[PDB]
Amino acid sequence: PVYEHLLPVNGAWRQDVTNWLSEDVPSFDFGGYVVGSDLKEANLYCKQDGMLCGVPFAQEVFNQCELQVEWLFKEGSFLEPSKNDSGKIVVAKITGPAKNILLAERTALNILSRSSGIATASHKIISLARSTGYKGTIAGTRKTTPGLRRLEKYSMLVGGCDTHRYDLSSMVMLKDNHIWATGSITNAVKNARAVCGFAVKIEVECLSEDEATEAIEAGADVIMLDNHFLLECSGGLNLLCDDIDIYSTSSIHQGTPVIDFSLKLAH
Amino acid sequence: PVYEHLLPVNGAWRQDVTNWLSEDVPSFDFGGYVVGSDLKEANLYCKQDGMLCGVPFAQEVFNQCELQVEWLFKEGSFLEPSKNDSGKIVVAKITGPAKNILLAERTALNILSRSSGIATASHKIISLARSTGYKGTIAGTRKTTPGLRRLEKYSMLVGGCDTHRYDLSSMVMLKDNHIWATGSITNAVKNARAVCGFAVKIEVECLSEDEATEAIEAGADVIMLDNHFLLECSGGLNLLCDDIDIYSTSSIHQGTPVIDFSLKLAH
Amino acid sequence: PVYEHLLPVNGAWRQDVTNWLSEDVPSFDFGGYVVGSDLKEANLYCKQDGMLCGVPFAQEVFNQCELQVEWLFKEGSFLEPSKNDSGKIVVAKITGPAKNILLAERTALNILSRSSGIATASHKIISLARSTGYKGTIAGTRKTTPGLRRLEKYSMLVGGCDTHRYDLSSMVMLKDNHIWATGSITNAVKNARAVCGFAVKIEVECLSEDEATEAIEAGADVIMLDNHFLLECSGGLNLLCDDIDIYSTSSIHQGTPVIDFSLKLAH
Amino acid sequence: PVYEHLLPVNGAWRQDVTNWLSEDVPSFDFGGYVVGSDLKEANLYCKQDGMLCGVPFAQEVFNQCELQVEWLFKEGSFLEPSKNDSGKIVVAKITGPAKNILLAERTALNILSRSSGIATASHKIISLARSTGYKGTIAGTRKTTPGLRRLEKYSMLVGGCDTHRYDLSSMVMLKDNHIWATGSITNAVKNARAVCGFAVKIEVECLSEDEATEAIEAGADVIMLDNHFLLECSGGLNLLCDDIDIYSTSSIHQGTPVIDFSLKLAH
Amino acid sequence: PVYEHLLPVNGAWRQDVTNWLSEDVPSFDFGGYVVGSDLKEANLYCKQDGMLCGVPFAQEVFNQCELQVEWLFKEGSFLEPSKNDSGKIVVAKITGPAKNILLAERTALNILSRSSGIATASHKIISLARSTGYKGTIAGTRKTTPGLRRLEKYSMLVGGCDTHRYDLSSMVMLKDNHIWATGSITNAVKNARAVCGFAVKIEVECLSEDEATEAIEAGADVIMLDNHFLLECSGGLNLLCDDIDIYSTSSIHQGTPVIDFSLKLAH
Amino acid sequence: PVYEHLLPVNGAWRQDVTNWLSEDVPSFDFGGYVVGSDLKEANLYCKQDGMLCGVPFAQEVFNQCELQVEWLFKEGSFLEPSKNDSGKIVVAKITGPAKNILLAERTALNILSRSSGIATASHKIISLARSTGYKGTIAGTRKTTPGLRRLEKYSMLVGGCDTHRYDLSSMVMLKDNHIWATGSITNAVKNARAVCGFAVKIEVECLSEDEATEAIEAGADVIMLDNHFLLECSGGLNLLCDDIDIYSTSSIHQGTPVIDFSLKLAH
Repeated sequence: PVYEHLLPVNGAWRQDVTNWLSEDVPSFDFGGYVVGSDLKEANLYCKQDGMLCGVPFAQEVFNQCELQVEWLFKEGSFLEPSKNDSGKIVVAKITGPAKNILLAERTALNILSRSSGIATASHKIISLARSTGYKGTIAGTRKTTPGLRRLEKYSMLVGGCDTHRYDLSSMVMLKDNHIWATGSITNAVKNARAVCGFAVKIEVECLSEDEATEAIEAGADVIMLDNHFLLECSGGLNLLCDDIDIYSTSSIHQGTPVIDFSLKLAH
Repeated sequence: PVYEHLLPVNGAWRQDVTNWLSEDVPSFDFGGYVVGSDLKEANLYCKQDGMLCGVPFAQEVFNQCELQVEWLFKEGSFLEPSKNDSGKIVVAKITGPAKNILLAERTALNILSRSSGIATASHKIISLARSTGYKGTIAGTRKTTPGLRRLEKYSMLVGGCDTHRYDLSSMVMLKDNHIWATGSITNAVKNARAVCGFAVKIEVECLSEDEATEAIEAGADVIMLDNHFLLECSGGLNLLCDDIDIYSTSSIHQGTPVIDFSLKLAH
Repeated sequence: PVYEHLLPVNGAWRQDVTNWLSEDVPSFDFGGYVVGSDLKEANLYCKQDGMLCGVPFAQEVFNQCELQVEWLFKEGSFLEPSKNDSGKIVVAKITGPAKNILLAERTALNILSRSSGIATASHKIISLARSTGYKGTIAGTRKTTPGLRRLEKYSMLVGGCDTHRYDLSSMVMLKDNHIWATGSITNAVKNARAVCGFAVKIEVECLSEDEATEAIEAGADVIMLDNHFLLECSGGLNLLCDDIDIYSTSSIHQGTPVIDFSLKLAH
Repeated sequence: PVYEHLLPVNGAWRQDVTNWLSEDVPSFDFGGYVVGSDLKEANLYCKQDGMLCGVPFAQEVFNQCELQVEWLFKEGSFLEPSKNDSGKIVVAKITGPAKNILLAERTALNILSRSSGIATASHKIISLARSTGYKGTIAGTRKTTPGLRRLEKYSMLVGGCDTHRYDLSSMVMLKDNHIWATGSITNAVKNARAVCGFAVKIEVECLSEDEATEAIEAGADVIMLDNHFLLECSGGLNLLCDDIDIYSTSSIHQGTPVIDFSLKLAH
Repeated sequence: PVYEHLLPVNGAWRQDVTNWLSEDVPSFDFGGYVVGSDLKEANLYCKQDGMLCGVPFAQEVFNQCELQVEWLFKEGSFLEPSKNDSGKIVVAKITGPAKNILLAERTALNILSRSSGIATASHKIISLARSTGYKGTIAGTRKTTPGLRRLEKYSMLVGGCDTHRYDLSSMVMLKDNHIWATGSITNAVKNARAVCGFAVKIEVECLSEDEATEAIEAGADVIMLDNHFLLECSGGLNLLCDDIDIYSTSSIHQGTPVIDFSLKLAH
Repeated sequence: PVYEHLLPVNGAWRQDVTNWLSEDVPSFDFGGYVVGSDLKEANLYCKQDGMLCGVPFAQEVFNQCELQVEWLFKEGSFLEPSKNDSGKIVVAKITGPAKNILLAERTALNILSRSSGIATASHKIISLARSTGYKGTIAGTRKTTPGLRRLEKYSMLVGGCDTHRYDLSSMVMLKDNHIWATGSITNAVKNARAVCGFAVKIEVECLSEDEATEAIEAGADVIMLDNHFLLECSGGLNLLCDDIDIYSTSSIHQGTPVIDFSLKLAH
């Protein structure tokens, strides 16, 4: 299977790319006027060790900027520029009008650097968890960057981690506020079940042990301890793995370091 | 003066907040249905040492979610939760229907954590540069997160750094590609000047010394060395300060750590 | 709990109402010019027996048209105008400028008539299923009207039915095409599980009996026969109920009759 | 002439199709990831007797999903699957990547089923009216589904009915509220004429006989009785035809039954 | 009656104002930051003789910029600053935060200057036509400024002229291309009538005399000579009036001079 | 260099063209239905002496309407139809389906007529200024038509004039309100400099001579008298040129006469 197939042939995500382009040119592209439209060649370079992520998003930028691109690696490939003399690896060869290439360049690179960063941090944390013999899952959170949720979640997947719930519409998550708002975990779960129906799971944050058998009895699908039915642990921290099914961390995606990429025209 | 005044009373930025809200609820807010609309009180907590940033953006989220908020600190204030017994500081008191508060909570916090992160990294790097007796400026770059440029640039300012050029429409930046595309730095500068006019500056990346007096002679406003007229150094690295006017770094805003915030209802 | 709380205080749905208004006035509201802005009173009338649905959507139309409204019944209330002398029941009292009322009138009524229609058909089919002693659920489908999915699903809920999966992003549904595309139901389920993760259910359409224990063994959450784990029957038809957990029908929402409403100014 | 030519080569309607696609995939298309991009063949099937309608709209869905389609019948053709052994007729042959076909499938079918339903109900009511020797017109109304007005009106036309006024901007419609708001039918008509000008007709709902010669004298183009100049009757009901020019009914388009279509990949 | 009532309480036109605001501030309002939010008073001044037009549009700008305004004249009032000592007339008094006032100022004035210009040119040409004893109408055209059609048409009305058809959806206009495309004026009219129905007029451009009785016989509502049924003359020119019903000119709205307005804060 | 290269390959401007198309067809294109899709040939004619401007914008209309076009002149070429027998010059040859051509025709021409008008007025005023031996620049203003700023500024450039600042985000402009708001020109400039940074110029409107050396001392880049550092004169008027660097006038773009264009199908 191919991760990029998760993105619909057309939909809001492609309009996002258009809006990212507009964010960079609200009036006129002066540099484009001076550089002209002569066809040029260019190489996209990965300048740091990490996993390549964000290909279809970057590809869409190149498409809208009407360029021709040849990716040298599959998305998800782990790149190691430091095995290099030069300190970099060309992951793509681009051709098109000079102005178009230079227009696409910053936006496309901002996508790759951040997407790869998330994937790399994601893969690092799961391979690490995997090394201890842990068989459960490491999941992300909803603490994503405003407007970039689709991209960051996608990166989590590429990095080999679980995405966790996409949004507030996705898998219901009940807490203290929800439980005493209805009267009991049983009431919270029932009301939640009354509207989400059978198609979506309900997760309840439980602090006690009798706060959790009731939820399980109410029909909850996932139980969270917070520092048939699955068990989740919310905190992360590191170095702790027991037999919980899910360990969640915003560490695989938030406040994450980027992987440096670059682009240079040939001649 | 007040930084938030940089944001127009109304414009695209407020629609961005609406879209961030939609990103979290594409269908239905199940948790909101279960929690109900009873008025509740809540405190926004800063859980890490850093500079508070993103207030008006978070405030707009609260406004659209129809809540009442009292900020306890001015934007830009340096918060130090570790001076605490508890390990946190309440920077805001919120009141409104339970569902509305819980709807606003993740998006608002995603704004604050990232905005403060950028401001904190920005302030740290400039105060550091300032400590050596450096009188120039530390500037950001265009390597911002797709769709979040307005917020990140704003954060740079709050953190005390220069924003540098906002976009490709803003101050022209000529490089090798532009110079030989026209024939000479003089030609590149002239063509650029022919379209940007007097109202906008032109910056030319110069590698040589005769690559820079010509630019200065062509009328360039800023000259970059890249690793009447100002001088800029592109690389960063640290620990190097001479007499350049501008030192640019994506370090104050890209791949930056976030400042952890939280929100909890009272009762 | 209150169904309208499923709708976020703000989000795309309110912009939909604005767009519905624009759909009716692409240039000028000539009738509004002639009627003027004198404050008027008006009654919204239900002219057919059925369940009231679409209140918050209609309310939003009234809000944007700057009117004051008093609903006489709770959403979901079963109205019976034929118990009437007059043949109608006033479900709301509206006040505001004459032009504004007449602007809101068609769009608001188009919402109510269709929403109530779906709710009424939904409630009729589930109360009917309930009468035979059936304890399972009657669910809707994705055969909703383009652009009106949020409203129709909401109506399904009000009518007392299960919504089923909201969209292609919601609970995964594997079929023949997906199973041999991967090689086996086990492969289909695994790949699907590899990307949706733990937070979302996977449903597999099974035709055979060995086509279903494998799916159950693969970890599928729901199994469909199509004419721990739940069982669903896709066809509907009527008059057949056994012990399946879910019976799905587009009958509760597609090609559904509307409930006639009206609006008349007093004086 | 060809009905589809009524749709502009480009405009808002194509963006509507994009938004319908987004309505189905707010995050990720899990089924698409599992099915892959192998080219597949597929047949669109009409499973009920009725008139084919909505071709260009469905075609646009297929275009955006990057598929190749061959329609086997002209829009408007009356299909009769029950003349079948199989009970269905293939109205189109589709080819493209498996994921793309399955992405397009529900949205495209939701268009066809509803559009054909309206066309079929429209054609049935007009052919029926035509059979009595009636030479006037059967028109629709503004009681269309929010957001789907363009599609439903188009379907009315295909079905052979008059669309009636498209919106509040289109042909002015004065009633009691408008007449006493200005003082007299003559005043209502004059004010309306003062703003709509010569290019658009004015229709006045008249209850009396002296309520109608005045309107005709004021210059009204159409007169409605409501249960040089044309005459319209608003009610419908059936089985009544006299010599009015227009008989309007929401029956040809609202609360209308759908025509069932399907789509299945070959192999 | 009041012209501003032609604008729906809410719809696309208000979003246009928001977009005009964004067009002026794509990033940050530096001047707003420096001026601050102290409440200020200000007068809108009309600096040239002409008819005041565009009030509700300008008012919407002021509303979105959260200001308080008192208009001193009714829209349509003919202002004569040259009767002045000072050379200007205050048509409005504005109060609000300094930054907000200065934000609204250019956009609002760009609306007023152009709207009044169109109204003034419109009123001048019709009062002129009226002075010769002409009883027909002077109409505008579709040669409006891209994106500003609603505003310019509205201005035409205020100026006392007929708007003519709003768009291609409004009143059908057949020409040579349409007539021989179908075979005959009769065929062109019939096909056009087959889709626009009874609710909309059909106008046919006729060059001959037998090119016009046929159209009249086909049922055409308006006949154009181009340099029951109305007669129109397309050219304008001036100084020619006979007994045609409509004389059209882009002169009342295109390439029209603006009426100069200004805004100054007090203190 | 080529002016059209100032426009990004993709961005908001192309969506503007789509919206201009929608502005003309909110429902159905009746004329298109009657004319059909037969391929036709057509010539775009310039009917008045002036400079051709707006090519890429018009070209985009033609692209979206799926037509094939051959421009006979380069943008900026000065056309002189009055050197003609016929009184017109064909500047483009268009081919495509009849309906598509007729759909594109009004919008495309509305672009050309206005864009060329601005360019022609711009070129006339600068060539005039140039004839007196003036070596400075003639600049535009922000008094542009709402929504059409990109097009009008572009036209200014083509006409050979300076655009001046694009928007409120572009080059800061301080006035009296800003100077006493901060305390002194020095304070106004400093605060402005504190937020715009080094990349953008600051212009201060000075009335006195000591109101201008301070600004120059504060670091202001441009000084305006209003009726290292440049000098600007705001008024225009004509027939006055001294040694100022910039003379600004809304005359080159606002209330400007249009250049008449036309389009006719062959056969």
